[PDB]
Amino acid sequence: GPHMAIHILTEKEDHATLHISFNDLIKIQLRTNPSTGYAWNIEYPTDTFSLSQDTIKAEPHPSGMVGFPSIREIQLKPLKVGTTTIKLGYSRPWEKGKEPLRSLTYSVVIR
Ligand SMILES: [Cl-]
Repeated sequence: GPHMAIHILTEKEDHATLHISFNDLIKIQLRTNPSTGYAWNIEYPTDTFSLSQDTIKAEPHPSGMVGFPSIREIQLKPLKVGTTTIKLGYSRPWEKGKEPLRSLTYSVVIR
């Protein structure tokens, strides 16, 4: 085993189950388009993970348009061992009566 591992999750890993170690990190890396008012919202057990870093960054290419899309990166560090579900929804904050355009679900076992 390593000192620690960083596990990268993207849209493509929807419904994945990840087994990680106590001292590992999860990095969720998603594309996003802030110019539209949409953003990813994350739901996770706050007793089990700490938000180590949350970033939105403008992406270089394809230019294309040079600045679109953007990248959302959410890093989570285990606080406790256990089994968790992380859910993300891509939606508009103040929009009423609508479901997220896209939803992601990950199962994470911290052993
Ligand atoms: Cl976002």
